[PDB]
Amino acid sequence: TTDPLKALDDAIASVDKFRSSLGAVQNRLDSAVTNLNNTTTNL
Amino acid sequence: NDNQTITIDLKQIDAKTLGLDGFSVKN
Amino acid sequence: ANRFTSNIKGLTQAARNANDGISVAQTTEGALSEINNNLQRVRELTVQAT
Repeated sequence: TTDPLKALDDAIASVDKFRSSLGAVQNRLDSAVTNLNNTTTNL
Repeated sequence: NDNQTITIDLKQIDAKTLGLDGFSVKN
Repeated sequence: ANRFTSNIKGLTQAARNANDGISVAQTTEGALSEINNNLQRVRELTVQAT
């Protein structure tokens, strides 16, 4: 294989991108849950 | 990263590659 | 931090590798020293023979 280490770095960054997107979605979902609880209490 | 090498040179050292091939001090 | 982890592992492994080259240099230097001793003895014997 030619240029192995750069390909390995590319793969590591590619999986890191997916992990970061997933974490952002977790934060969004938690915010949604909080807002829904408040809305349910008020209604 | 890639291409992070320090080059060691190795020279074949022997009688032929030193000029001492057939060295004689007698006939 | 993942990038630091990768960098640290790679750098440590590279230093471990460089130690091997140091060992190779030492071994070949020992061999060369033996050859040099033989050459000096041969030179002295040629001086005695001429």
